[PDB]
Amino acid sequence: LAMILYSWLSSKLSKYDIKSLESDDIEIGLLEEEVVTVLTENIVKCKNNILAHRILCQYYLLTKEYEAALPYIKNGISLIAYNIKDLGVHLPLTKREFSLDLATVYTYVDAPKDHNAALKLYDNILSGDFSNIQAKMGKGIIFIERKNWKDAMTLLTQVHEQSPNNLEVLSELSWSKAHMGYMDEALAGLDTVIKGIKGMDLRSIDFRALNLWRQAKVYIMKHASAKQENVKCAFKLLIQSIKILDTFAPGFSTLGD
Repeated sequence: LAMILYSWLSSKLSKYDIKSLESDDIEIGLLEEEVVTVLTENIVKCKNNILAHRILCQYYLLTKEYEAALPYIKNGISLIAYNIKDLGVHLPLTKREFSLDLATVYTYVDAPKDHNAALKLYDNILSGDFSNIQAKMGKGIIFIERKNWKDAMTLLTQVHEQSPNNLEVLSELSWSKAHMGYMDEALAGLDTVIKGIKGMDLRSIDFRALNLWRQAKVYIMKHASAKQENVKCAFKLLIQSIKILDTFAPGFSTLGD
């Protein structure tokens, strides 16, 4: 457990200052790819430990490896319910976090399947916090999925007001705004949302393409309401999308539309 917690404290995701904490010029350091391996090796030795599970789940979720998180969370909750029965220990905040994590996994894992449960869960924990962003963004995405924009917008605005740092929310909001009928703001929001990414990561490119495609869709929604021009702009954005991703069907579909 020591090794696990220290490993996390040393981790890049972690908000702690490892240099200050202990206070060709290659720093005698712990490799990030070693953090995870430490976690994995040592949690197997710490199995039946609550904290280790929590922390591992957090790490895996922070890296968008949701599929890996689900079992560690599921098991994690089991510990809490088992640990309370004999020891009589209570850790409410932890349980609430775990459940939250489960909700997110249910939100992303397979697209629409476990959303309905995620919602019940989000509400279940939201009842306490009310202000919570991570949950409202969840509900947001769920509602964006369910073509239920009137709520998606209102939630997404409130979570966006907390963090213009995050582009996912800004894009999802812009989308929720476009579908609502404030198309210009959406179109503009996406434009920031495209440049702001500035990544070539495998997970970044398709997202650039995604927003590129979204902008186009909205650009057609602009054509919904005599001008012949903007559709042509949509065509350009799509062409870009197809050009960048090369495996991006919706680009070809829309460009086909």
